[PDB]
Amino acid sequence: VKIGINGFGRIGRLAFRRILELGEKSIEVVAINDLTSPALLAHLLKYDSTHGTLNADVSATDDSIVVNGKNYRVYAEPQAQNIPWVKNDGVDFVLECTGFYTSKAKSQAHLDAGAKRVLISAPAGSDLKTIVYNVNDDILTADDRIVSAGSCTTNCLAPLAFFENKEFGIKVGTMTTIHAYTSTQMLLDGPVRGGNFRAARAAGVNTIPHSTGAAKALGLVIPELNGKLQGHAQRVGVVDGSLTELVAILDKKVTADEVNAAIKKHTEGNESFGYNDDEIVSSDVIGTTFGSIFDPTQTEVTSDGDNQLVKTVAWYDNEYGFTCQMVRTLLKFATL
Amino acid sequence: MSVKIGINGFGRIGRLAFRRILELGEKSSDIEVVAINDLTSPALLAHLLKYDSTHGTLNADVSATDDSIVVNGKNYRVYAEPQAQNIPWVKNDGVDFVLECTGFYTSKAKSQAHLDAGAKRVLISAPAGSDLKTIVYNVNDDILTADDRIVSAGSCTTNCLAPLAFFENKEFGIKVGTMTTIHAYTSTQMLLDGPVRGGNFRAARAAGVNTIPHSTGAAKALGLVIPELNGKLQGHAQRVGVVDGSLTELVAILDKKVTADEVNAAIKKHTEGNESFGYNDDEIVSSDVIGTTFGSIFDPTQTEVTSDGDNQLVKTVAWYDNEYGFTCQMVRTLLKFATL
Amino acid sequence: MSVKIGINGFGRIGRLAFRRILELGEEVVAINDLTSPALLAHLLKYDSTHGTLNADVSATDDSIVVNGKNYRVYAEPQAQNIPWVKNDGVDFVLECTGFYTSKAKSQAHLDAGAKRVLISAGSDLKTIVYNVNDDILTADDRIVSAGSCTTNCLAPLAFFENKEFGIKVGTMTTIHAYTSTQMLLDGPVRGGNFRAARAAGVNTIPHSTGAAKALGLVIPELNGKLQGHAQRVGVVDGSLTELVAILDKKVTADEVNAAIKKHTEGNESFGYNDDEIVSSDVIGTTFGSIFDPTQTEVTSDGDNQLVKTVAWYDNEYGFTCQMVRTLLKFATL
Amino acid sequence: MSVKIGINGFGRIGRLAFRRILELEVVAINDLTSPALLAHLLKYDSTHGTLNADVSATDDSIVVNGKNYRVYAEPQAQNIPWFVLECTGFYTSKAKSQAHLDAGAKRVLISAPAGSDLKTIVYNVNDDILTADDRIVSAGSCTTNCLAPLAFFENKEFGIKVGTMTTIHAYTSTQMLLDGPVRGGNFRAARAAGVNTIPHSTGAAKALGLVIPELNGKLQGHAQRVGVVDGSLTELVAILDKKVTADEVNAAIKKHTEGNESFGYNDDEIVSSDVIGTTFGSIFDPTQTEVTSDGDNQLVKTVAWYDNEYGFTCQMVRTLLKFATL
Ligand SMILES: [Hg+2]
Ligand SMILES: [Hg+2]
Ligand SMILES: [Hg+2]
Ligand SMILES: [Hg+2]
Ligand SMILES: [Hg+2]
Ligand SMILES: [Hg+2]
Ligand SMILES: [Hg+2]
Ligand SMILES: [Hg+2]
Ligand SMILES: [Hg+2]
Ligand SMILES: [Hg+2]
Repeated sequence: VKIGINGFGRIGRLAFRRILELGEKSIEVVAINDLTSPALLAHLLKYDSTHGTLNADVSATDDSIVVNGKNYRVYAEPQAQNIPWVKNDGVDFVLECTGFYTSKAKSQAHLDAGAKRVLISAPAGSDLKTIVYNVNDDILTADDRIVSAGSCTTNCLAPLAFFENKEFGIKVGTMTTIHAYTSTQMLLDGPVRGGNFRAARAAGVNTIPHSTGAAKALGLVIPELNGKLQGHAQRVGVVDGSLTELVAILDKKVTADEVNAAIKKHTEGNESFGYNDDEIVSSDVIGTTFGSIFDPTQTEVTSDGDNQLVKTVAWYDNEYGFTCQMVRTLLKFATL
Repeated sequence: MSVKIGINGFGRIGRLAFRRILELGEKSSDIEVVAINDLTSPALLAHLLKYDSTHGTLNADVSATDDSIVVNGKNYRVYAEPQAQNIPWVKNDGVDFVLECTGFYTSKAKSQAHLDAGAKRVLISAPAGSDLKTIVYNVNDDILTADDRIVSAGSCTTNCLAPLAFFENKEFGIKVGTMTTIHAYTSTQMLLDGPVRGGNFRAARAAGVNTIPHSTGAAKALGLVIPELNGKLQGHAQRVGVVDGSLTELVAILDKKVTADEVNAAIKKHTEGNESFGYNDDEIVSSDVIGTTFGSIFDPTQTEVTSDGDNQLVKTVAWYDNEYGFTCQMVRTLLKFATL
Repeated sequence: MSVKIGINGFGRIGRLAFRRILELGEEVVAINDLTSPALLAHLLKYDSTHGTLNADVSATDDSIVVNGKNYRVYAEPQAQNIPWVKNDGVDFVLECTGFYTSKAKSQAHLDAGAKRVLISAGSDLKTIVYNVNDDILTADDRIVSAGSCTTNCLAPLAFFENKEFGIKVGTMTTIHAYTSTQMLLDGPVRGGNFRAARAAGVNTIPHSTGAAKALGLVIPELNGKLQGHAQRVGVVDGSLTELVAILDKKVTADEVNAAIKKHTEGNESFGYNDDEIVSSDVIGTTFGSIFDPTQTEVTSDGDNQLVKTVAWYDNEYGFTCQMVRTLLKFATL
Repeated sequence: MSVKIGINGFGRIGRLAFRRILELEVVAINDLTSPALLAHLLKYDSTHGTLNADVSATDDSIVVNGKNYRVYAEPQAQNIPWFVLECTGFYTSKAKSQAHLDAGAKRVLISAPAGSDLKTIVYNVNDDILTADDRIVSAGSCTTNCLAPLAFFENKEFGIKVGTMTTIHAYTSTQMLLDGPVRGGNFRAARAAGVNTIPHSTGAAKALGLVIPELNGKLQGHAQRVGVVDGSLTELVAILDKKVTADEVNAAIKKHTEGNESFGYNDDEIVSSDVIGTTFGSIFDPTQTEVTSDGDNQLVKTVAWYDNEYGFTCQMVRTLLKFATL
């Protein structure tokens, strides 16, 4: 089970780390494609301000990265179709991390170059499947060649909305994610691509509203919720570690203790959707393997007569969590 | 014959109140601080009045004596009485009204002390129970009469949520709502993980490198300010890693079916020329509100209406300087004390 | 009677220059920039470091408006094509892009009508730190460097310390606010530097600087005598320099303090603060450098001595006010 | 049979010592805060992550991986039934720490500077001077454990005539989140830590004499507290007895790092984050070395990183273990 990684950004590198750890106890990466000198790439794989230092020997050569005596070639093709990693290296699936190949059409380029399947790490349209592992990965079939993992937010929200709706019937809901700052943001105020007024502001010293598609597109993952949710984000001054607040009108009348026990059930042995009642904070989830961690301590039911609002919340390592989700799906690709 | 204020407790709010009243003094409001009570050395207080990591350096000449703080050549005595009934500032200095921001006189019964020391009225910078009036300026200040000698300003959050909720209810009717305030870290929080007053596992965590959930009673208590919303709202807080500047999200079920443009138009009219409840549609972020004089600033760009047949959710958002805004609200209430 | 200023590059520094020129009140007439006027007006109006400009700011399709005055914004990628000489009568170009940074390349501005050009950060042109060596400017000068943000802090301290006591050798470390060149999270960066690649908000990060080494351009007696580097730390703005030196005179901290202090009297460029301030207190200050006597330390064991001195600076605002001071002089030579 | 540590004061350092000793002998704890909160803080940490063990509490004890650790609550240490690691900050004297000796403890290791009538030990610099009569030892400070080996080794190779240090240091517990009064009244201690670079006094260099006697009187320094939660670095600028080059200095210092668990080496161009959770008291970084000369006047700058919490604590443990051989 061999992976080629297109784009050795933060998610790309974390996928490397994750597959490496997994491989120590039982799929493997064989090649990477990226414009950066491998020397720097190796450095960024070894040292991480968020995730710590990789316990392994890392070096580079002029065309590769080396870990624990193994050589991982890095190509530098700006057009995916020219990546020779299939004949050259044995690549089965491509993890597509670049943000540039974000549609079925665009990613065909990988197929043209011989890859069996592709997993894109972002929303990539409605003409292919959007998978959140442990929610709708069962809909995968052998025919599925280009797939989308959705977003980091999708992977947190989906299971919460999924099970909440199955227990109680979500009529309508709104979401706010209080999200760590990201690479698309700036250190200091200044112009940015797209020209967005908020995109342009200093990430580390502001709370910054930000648009997401997560909720609005949730129907690609949970079709009965199409048209039922909207949301946005607030970008705040931490490096990593996020949380999502969902507020919904339900079909059923509930208490907070009832909501908590119902959802808890669905976290039992679930590697994608966890549970924590220790009153954690954001830092506590950095480096966790779940795509979403339900926090019963924040559950709130507001009612007067029989107008009811229910707020639930889940934590997530928007980096590491999302990535572990994508690796689960790469793995499910082998079984198709 | 100016309004004369005693400030009890020269902490962050006290100091800002001093600065605001000083600024108003320059184009005379006729309000002035004549005295302070605090147990910290005047030279440290003076240092903290002059320099501030959030709100900048005061453009005034500031120094200390061993019992006062001197500003632009005027002397402001700093009393040091741990018990408020002992502060001699009414007789010594002309104090009319006390601004009480210590956090220790947080009830009608406790603040009686100021009256016993001869203060005409007291404004408490915090929630202070239900046997006195809780006033949010420009929402319910019209309820004040001459018999009100001890008044509560509610909290910083109350001062943000109140007008939003008030005007939204007025226009559309709030059946039920919940709020989440995304809030700058505060004085009560810790720099690093460790034990804390009260024992709370969350309070105990490092504030600059975490998003920390936190309890609030602003929503639950809003009935004190807007009786019709009693028992209609709940909420909480997320403390985030900025020094100042906050926002509240309100999620409500309304009586009317609405659109976003409609909610926006309706709330907007109530911000116009409203010195307490402002408006900004320039797509601002939290630092843009640091230093603003509003108790709450409505942000139309974040409005959201979610609709699936008959069921509707409305989300509105307001920004505030949890320090400066709150404080300018209180100063407005003080000025209003003079009209009673 | 006035000399008309064009600004190439409306980045942080260029916008601060505008605010500074606006504030001095008793004049810019055009801008050149790649970014839409709307975003630029927004970034002029709002700032996470320096606050909200107290002026009416708005934008059009091809300009930004401040207090009823129109400031045309060209969008020419190539400096030689900017037409603000004819169109808007430009006399002087303030150049803050980073892409012209030599006599060679700033010649484009003169090719297009400009009298003089002020840049920031070679050797075939004068580097001017106002109130240290602006005297060397002459009418012959066409292109001049204001030096760097760091140079404008270090120059005056080093000049005056050397003047009074004689610097034999010295090393500096500037504990510096994070900058635009740095990154929010770990990843590849232009140049490829391993430390440049790291998360700036949550690390202390060593950084190469050239200010000490090039100080010779400003204070010829100090050429070859100083070295230094930076540590980039987690604040948006506000920085300090520590200079450690071997001096030709044996001294006490007070001797050093009193000596350096007289050079700050009425000095709008090199100030003095002994109130025990911290970095955020210098944000918004107009000095290129603010001596802090409270941090002065003399270490000695018998006749072997080291002297440590410290100055603070707003690396944004202080540097820019220095550029403004130079602009005022240059333009009217 | 094997050695039983008792920890007085379950603060950040005490807790990290607990964790480190578990990773590698502690049987009881004395702290005035509730076992539940202690438990939560042992399990979760913003800086050092979550403990990979199962932790719980009771009414009088902390439970980990099955084993149970009693938490006594005595404000007077004579009164703790139960070597002692003294982390409290309140027993900062040979005389004060006599209390733990009154309670029957063999030896006491104080995790702070504790005068000159006891020995201050930096493990792997001067731990050899310890003997069976020393019942109360100081481990000096976090900074002391970083500065010591660097200065010791540089001094032994080149001879320091005079030196000054600046440690660029993560913010600490004594500091505040927002501006306001603090105990002692210092104008700078009163200022918001997360958004300032803040000068702070230090005594580590002046006092280095207690660890390295030939350096007595030759060093001074200070700190700049900056906006990160952990991870620090020290710059030393010194006049030496010999002429050198940067390469020479690096080669010379590097050789004392070989197999040195207390003083390490890193030449990958790291940053503060990189040292968090590292086990060394100090890490030499040769990429930052600088020699400045004109004529025959020479200044030498060397730099070492450290985790001011984790390094210090791992240094302390190494000393606790050495107590045993004694
Ligand atoms: Hg990438
Ligand atoms: Hg979620
Ligand atoms: Hg991962
Ligand atoms: Hg609000
Ligand atoms: Hg105010
Ligand atoms: Hg410039
Ligand atoms: Hg300087
Ligand atoms: Hg300026
Ligand atoms: Hg050190
Ligand atoms: Hg440790």
